[PDB]
This record gives sequence, structure tokens and C-alpha cells, in this order.
Amino acid sequence: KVTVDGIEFPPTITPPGSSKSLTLLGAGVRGIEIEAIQIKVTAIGVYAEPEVIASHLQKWKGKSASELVEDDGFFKDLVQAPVEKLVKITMIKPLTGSQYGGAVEENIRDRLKALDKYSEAEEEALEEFREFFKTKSFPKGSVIFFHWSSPSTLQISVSTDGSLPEEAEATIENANVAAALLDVFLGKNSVSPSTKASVAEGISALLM
Ligand SMILES: [Cl-]
Repeated sequence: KVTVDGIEFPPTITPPGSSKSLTLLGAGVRGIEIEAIQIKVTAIGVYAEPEVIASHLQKWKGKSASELVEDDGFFKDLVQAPVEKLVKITMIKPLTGSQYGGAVEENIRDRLKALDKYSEAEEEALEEFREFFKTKSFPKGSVIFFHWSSPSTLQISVSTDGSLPEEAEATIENANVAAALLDVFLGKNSVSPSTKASVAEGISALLM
């Protein structure tokens, strides 16, 4: 397990609507700082299938956690790897659905605009993202499951109490939004350098 801010991230999770078990790569915290005030917003865990994802990362074999974490190409390879992925979010700071969703939407939208990959299709995908989160509430301990069921298919499920949903609650089909959301966590300018640091540890260990 990796414990973050008192929150357990277990070694394995089965995505909602899925039967396949995914394994923990790493976990960390998303914190914000302004005028020296630090606030922990969420904890983040990243899951995939160990040997399947090791199969796409053999060029990083033998490398240490220190080596991997400072190589941007490493995280790029991980975002791009066409394998099943899951990101679990556990809420630390209480947020409304609109609050949480609006910020991740903005992050994705800004990333796509920077790449000149924000067009009508992506706009509609992010409107669906918005529609989904608008009806939700995120008290402390609530959870979000972002599941990459295909490289271009994002499933979202939530629970207010930390239970594991039985099914994907929303499905968004758009390759650019799906990759951009991964980059929110694993890209340059990640919301969580700690999560990246932990994933580097996990994959370094995994590539023996
Ligand atoms: Cl988050």
C-alpha cells in the first residue's frame, strides 16, 4: 500500500464496471499554494496492469527512481502507453461538484489550447465532463474513479462515502481530452509532483 495524508491506497483496485484488477504504481497529494498558504485538496493514486505496462517501458529498465523521475520522456511514455489505467481521487478538502469539475476542466482546456488541440469535439467532451460533475458533491473522503478503458475512452464514477461504484457512471469518448487528463497528473506542470515521485518509485521497482 501507499498511505497519503492518512489515506490508504491499496495495492490493487478493480475499476467500476470492470473485472480486471489493476495494481498501484504510486500515490501522492495535490496541494495548492498561494501567498505561502498551503492547502491539501486531494490524494491521488495511479493504477495499471504491471506486466502489460512494463512491456511498453522496457527502454527504462534498470533505471532508478531518481533517474526516471527527472526524465520527462519517461512520463510521456507512460501517458502514451496504450494500456488500461485508473486514477483514484480521494477528497481531502470538501468541494462541490462544480468546484472540482470546473478546475479539472480548466486544466484540461488550457492544456489543449496550448497544443492547438482544442476544437469542437473537445469542447463537447468537456461539456459532458461538466454536466457529470454538476450534480455531484465531494465531502471529505468522497472518491472519484477516472478509468481509461481505451486510449480514447474515459469512464468516470464517484461516491460520497468511499464506496466502490458498481458501474461507470459517465463515458466520454475523445482521445485528446483523455490524454490531457492523464497529463494533468503525470505531465509537466502536474498538479502533483508527489504522485509523480511515487509512480517513479513504483515503476523503477517494477522494472526490477
Ligand atoms: Cl485531483
